Amino acid sequence: MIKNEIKILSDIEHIKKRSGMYIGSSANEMHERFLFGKWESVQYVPGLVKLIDEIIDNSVDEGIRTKFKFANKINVTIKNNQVTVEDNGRGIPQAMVKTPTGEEIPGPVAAWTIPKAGGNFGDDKERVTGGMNGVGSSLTNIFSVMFVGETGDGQNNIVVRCSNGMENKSWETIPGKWKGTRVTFIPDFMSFETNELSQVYLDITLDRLQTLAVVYPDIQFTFNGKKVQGNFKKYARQYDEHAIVQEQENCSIAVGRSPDGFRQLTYVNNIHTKNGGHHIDCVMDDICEDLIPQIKRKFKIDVTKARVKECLTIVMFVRDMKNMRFDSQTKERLTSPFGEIRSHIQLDAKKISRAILNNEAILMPIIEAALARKLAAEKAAETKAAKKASKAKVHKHIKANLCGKDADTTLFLTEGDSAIGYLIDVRDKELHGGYPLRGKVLNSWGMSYADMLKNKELFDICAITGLVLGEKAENLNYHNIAIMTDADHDGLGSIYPSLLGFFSNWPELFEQGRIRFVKTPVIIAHVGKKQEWFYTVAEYESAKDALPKHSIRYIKGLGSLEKSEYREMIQNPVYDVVKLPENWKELFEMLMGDNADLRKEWMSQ
DNA sequence: GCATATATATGTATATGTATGTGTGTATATATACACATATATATATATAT
DNA sequence: ATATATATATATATGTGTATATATACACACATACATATACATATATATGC
Ligand SMILES: Nc1ncnc2c1ncn2[C@@H]1O[C@H](COP(=O)(O)OP(=O)(O)NP(=O)(O)O)[C@@H](O)[C@H]1O
Repeated sequence: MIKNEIKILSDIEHIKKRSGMYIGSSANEMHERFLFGKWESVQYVPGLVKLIDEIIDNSVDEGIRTKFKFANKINVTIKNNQVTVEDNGRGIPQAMVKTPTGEEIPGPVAAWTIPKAGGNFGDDKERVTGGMNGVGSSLTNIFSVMFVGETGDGQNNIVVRCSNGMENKSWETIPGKWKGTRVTFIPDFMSFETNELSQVYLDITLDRLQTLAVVYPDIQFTFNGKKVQGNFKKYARQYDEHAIVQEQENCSIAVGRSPDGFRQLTYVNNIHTKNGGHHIDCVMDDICEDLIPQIKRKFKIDVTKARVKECLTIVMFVRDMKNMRFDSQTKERLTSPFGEIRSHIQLDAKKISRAILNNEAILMPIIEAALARKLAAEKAAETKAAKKASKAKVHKHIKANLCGKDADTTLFLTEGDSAIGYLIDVRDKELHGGYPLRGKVLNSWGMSYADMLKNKELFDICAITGLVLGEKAENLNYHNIAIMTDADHDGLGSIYPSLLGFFSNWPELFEQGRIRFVKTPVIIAHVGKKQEWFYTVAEYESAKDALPKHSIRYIKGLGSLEKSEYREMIQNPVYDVVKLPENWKELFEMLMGDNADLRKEWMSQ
């Protein structure tokens, strides 16, 4: 039975038991992130990046609260699983703050050990800093095995040292003359689904310092002792080199191209709100409210707001926001009221609209892609037909009238158009269907399905019958198959084995016994008062000797014959039943194929 | 303040394994686009008319 | 105020000519190349080592 008891925890146990509430994701996961202007797939833990960004945003907010005179250099050094963030701010105060429990705890140690403490619990409408909750650097202290905070206000140095996952904590005061904050912490890896800080975390932190230096050029961010220059122009051309830019006193927006989905990046003050907010929705609404009637008058096309928006990458920057509200601790969605953001943001949407209208490299690709979609929609027009003949029929394909239904209908394969003009009278109208072919027949051994349906004639054979290249022959329009390749040696040794090797792609036609070859004489000789027939030349080469005086006729083809002998060979045929044996595959490989040393040893016998 | 050492990054040069030949004609068939004129035909454009 | 009578230049088409082209199998046993990558040497340099 499920136990039902109530545990009332402290702040520390509620944080450590419910970690995913307070650091975001505590699991290694994949995302698609803009790194250095590139939409690259990353795989990382957002919790440790969030822990770095808490101290980073604390140092930046120390920058804003002194109006960028202090905390104007921020050193974020990440090496050997150790983050050292040092700024030259005025200092976390040494003055006496009081707990509600009655314990008298000094300033930086109450800021850095217990949560729900900080200097952002005052008025919200004048607070322009990215911090609200008062739990952040204490959350950095909680998920770190080692955490030292060295604070100088100019008169004293307060060292707050915590260890064993803040279970050991001690504050100490030295007389000194430094003025700034140094947070040096080594993260805990027992709760996170990682063990070390890899290069993707340092790349995310360096790209964040680059974006913050773009937003705040006065604060000199350094990573591992290397300076970072932030300009909106080079950052905007890192995304797309044709991005239209527009900078304001608080906003800075760049519009580019998104060919493989939708891309975005937005910053409210110093916060990376990667999941959005009301601000990007209001800015795209104000942009599309000018652009959509403009593209309607320009190119007369009905393209929606989302279809315009999804091809754009928008890199917009919001500075000095007031009363910022966020739906989570990680602050990834600005859920301030739309009147507040609409009053604060003074972005000129019509200038961006005319600037992307006058550009031919962003809007005109949306126009040509949309008319490509509409032309592909217009080209797909089909209807029905009254008793379609042999499904996809052919110009030279005569058809049996009971073909396709339940019957024993036979399809005819010849190579001559002269050898079918006699057929339509001498055949049955219901069971006999004739079709010639152009020239000889492709060597089709071991080669791809696409390269065999590139032939008009081979997909045409597939279109007459029920033959599909990748599956079995079950429902066939002509039940039987009767092939008449030409009677000469080129007509039996080049087109006929290539044809039956093509029919070897479905090795059940031979098994059903329906493969019939119709014999055709190549020598017809008048001897006595009668005509003797010879299917092969070697039949005559055996039987030339023991015959009397005669008048020969070599038979070039069935078109060289007359309608009477045509009627004889159709209405009384000779059906060679070609049966596939066991090892047909190696025999076809040694005949129809690239290697011919097999043909070398095979001719030699 | 200076030895130094080795590490890895990029020339580089070769040696792999393929990939495309086309060879060079024989052989098999098929397709193409024009000029020469009357004879229908057809199909749809205009008039009108109440 | 549009239905229809009707007229007229569109579409083969005949045969004669006069000329093009094109997909394939054949096979060596190389020919030229297509990249190509790849492993390894060495340079410098810089940051450690002293
Ligand atoms: N590295 C730092 N630089 C400047 N101020 C800091 C730093 N670390 C802590 N603080 C301050 O110490 C107090 C502790 O609050 P903290 O726990 O960091 O929450 P926060 O800043 O409100 N962030 P959050 O809880 O996520 O909204 C705040 O007044 C911070 O501004």
